[PDB]
Amino acid sequence: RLIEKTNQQFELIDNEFTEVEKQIGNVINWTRDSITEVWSYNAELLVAMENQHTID
Amino acid sequence: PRICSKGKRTVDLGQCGLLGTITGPPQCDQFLEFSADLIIERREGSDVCYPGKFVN
Amino acid sequence: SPGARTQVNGQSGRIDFHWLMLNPNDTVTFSFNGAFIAPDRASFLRGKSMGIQSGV
Amino acid sequence: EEALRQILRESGGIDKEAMGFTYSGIRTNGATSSCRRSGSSFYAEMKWLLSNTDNAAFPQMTKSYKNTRKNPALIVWGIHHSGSTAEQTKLYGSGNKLVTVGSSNYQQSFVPSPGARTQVNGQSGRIDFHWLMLNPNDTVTFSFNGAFIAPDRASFLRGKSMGIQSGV
Ligand SMILES: *[C@@H]1O[C@H](CO)[C@@H](O[C@@H]2O[C@H](CO)[C@@H](O)[C@H](O)[C@H]2NC(C)=O)[C@H](O)[C@H]1NC(C)=O
Ligand SMILES: *[C@@H]1O[C@H](CO)[C@@H](O)[C@H](O)[C@H]1NC(C)=O
Ligand SMILES: *[C@@H]1O[C@H](CO)[C@@H](O)[C@H](O)[C@H]1NC(C)=O
Repeated sequence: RLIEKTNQQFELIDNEFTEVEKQIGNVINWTRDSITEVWSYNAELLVAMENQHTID
Repeated sequence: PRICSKGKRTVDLGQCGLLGTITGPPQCDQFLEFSADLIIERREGSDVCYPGKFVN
Repeated sequence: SPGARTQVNGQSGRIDFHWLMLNPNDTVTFSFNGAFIAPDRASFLRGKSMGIQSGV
Repeated sequence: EEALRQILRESGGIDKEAMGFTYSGIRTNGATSSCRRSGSSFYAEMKWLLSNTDNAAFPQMTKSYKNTRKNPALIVWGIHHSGSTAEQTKLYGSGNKLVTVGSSNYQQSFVPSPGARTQVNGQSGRIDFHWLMLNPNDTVTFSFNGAFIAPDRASFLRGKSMGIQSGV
């Protein structure tokens, strides 16, 4: 169940070599930090759940 | 540490940019009518030969 | 806008490229009095793909 | 304004380096009643460029600044829109005015627009401020014919920080 990754295809939205406008760049950075905070919390919660469920 | 691409067409734009494929500098002569399923941009790629930029 | 700028690539004059995405049947008109860089050929998209940026 | 506000929120402070910019013939002091340090004054960090006398020709000048430090530079200039075309002929003289700003990755054209507006702070004329973030070694060029508010000093970022808005 867990090992399978996604099939959604993600594009580049930021040019690392040349900077994007600074307003939409800050919006993109804030959205990416919020998304990775959500995914980090989900990862920690999922690891704790499956470890506890394996022991039980 | 190297881009894996097996069975997908690959264009490596050394010294060329994506926006240069439309306008055609001397550095982008090979990729005027390019076709790929995976396009790679480099840091050394320059879009223009005469000084200038692309709006949007 | 004629005016003195900094020297990049030995040229003080500069150029701006603007783009539009014409519709499967739309007529574009270029009424110019000068300072125009006309396109030789149009550009048409081929399919789908992905674009990455790397230095490897 | 919002991108510059975000930059100044994580600026950590601003460091000022003297942009030399010597002017000949024309006045460079500027005077308005709305903006008062004491009596009549203008911005401390910007210089108003007028003609030597009223209804006189404004010479075309090109001024260039070079960046020498290892950090990006913040360059802020201004474009003055007169409250009337008669006021623009009084301040800068007759003829069309054009300001061209040049850089390696920045280029933009400004034309002042004389016209009547509403009265805010007792002045009908209005002023735009435009900004660029110069690169650790990029040369900015200010070729102007008039209606230009030149920066006295550049701005350099200091560190990191945060910016909050509150009323307590
Ligand atoms: C958004 O975040 C990225 C990092 O995720 C920032 O990119 C860095 O920018 C600094 C200069 O400010 C460079 O020294 C780094 O090399 C960049 N890192 C990467 C991975 O590109 C970007 O500047 C941020 N955007 C804004 C508007 O703050
Ligand atoms: C469609 O293309 C034709 C010729 O290629 C042109 O004459 C016609 O005006 C175009 N139609 C529109 C709606 O732009
Ligand atoms: C870059 O910095 C050097 C420092 O010596 C300076 O002379 C130069 O004018 C600056 N401007 C350029 C060329 O971008």
